[PDB]
Amino acid sequence: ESTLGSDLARLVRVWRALIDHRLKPLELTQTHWVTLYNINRLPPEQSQIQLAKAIGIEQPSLVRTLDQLEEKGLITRHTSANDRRAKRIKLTEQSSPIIEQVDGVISSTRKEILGGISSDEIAVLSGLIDKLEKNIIQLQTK
Amino acid sequence: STLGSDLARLVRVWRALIDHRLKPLELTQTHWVTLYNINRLPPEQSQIQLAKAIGIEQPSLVRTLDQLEEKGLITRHTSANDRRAKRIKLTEQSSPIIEQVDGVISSTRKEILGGISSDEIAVLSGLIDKLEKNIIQLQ
DNA sequence: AATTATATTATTTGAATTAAT
DNA sequence: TATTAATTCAAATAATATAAT
Repeated sequence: ESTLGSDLARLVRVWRALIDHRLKPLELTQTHWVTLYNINRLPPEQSQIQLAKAIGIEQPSLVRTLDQLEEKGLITRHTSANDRRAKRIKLTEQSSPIIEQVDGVISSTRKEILGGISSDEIAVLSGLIDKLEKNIIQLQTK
Repeated sequence: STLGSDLARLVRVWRALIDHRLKPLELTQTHWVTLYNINRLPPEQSQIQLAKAIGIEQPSLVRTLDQLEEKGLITRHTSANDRRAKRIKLTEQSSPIIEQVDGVISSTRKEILGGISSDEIAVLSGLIDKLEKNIIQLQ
């Protein structure tokens, strides 16, 4: 009997565990390291809602995580000029050598994983993530 | 590429769509995931084994099995052979609840895969398998 | 040495709450 | 009023290191 959804959950859990264990020197929590990885790739003109959503945490959690990062000296929250409602999260100068080790390990770990399999598997696999995801979100609106 | 992150996303939205479909049952996601895995796996697959399939730590699974048991859905009994290893299985009373959860999950799995091709399905099932093993080789 | 429990110890959430547009 | 953010704070939720048979 088919168990594909559980097997994608498991796959992701083990992968995530590999990155966390390799970052164990930074003594950084999974939420914190995933959140930093995400702030760096996304623009400040993203809502905390989409950021929180981009990471896989809800909005009430992101703030606290960002409050934590604020007390670690790693981020700041600049209240906007044309949108006083919003705040554009920015990584602090002192964060580079940290963003640098999180990213290096995420990239390296990915390329390893995608280094013994074929281009066809990777491409066909790559496309579907986007197909399956689009389709599920479509049903979401029913 | 953000393949890792794009994949985690699909996992989140697959799970929440199931969670959406199962809402009138009023179980936390943790409860239905666990009930599913208890039914899906051999009863010899015991606490520590159970928790990996569920994804979560065994003490936290200790909390869940207590709640599920107080609700009368599961039995935790001493194996007649060993006095520290326990049998976990569903009650007759959880019979309609699991047909519910299992039905949403299987229908969801069958509908999600749709418009995707047979050779496309074959690769995702086969790649996952490989990648997990690659990840198990690293470590 | 293994299989299940506790116990702090901490985060994750869900419910209104503030605030601007 | 109706909208979209950001936030916050009691009570669930799980985790980490720690037990007990």
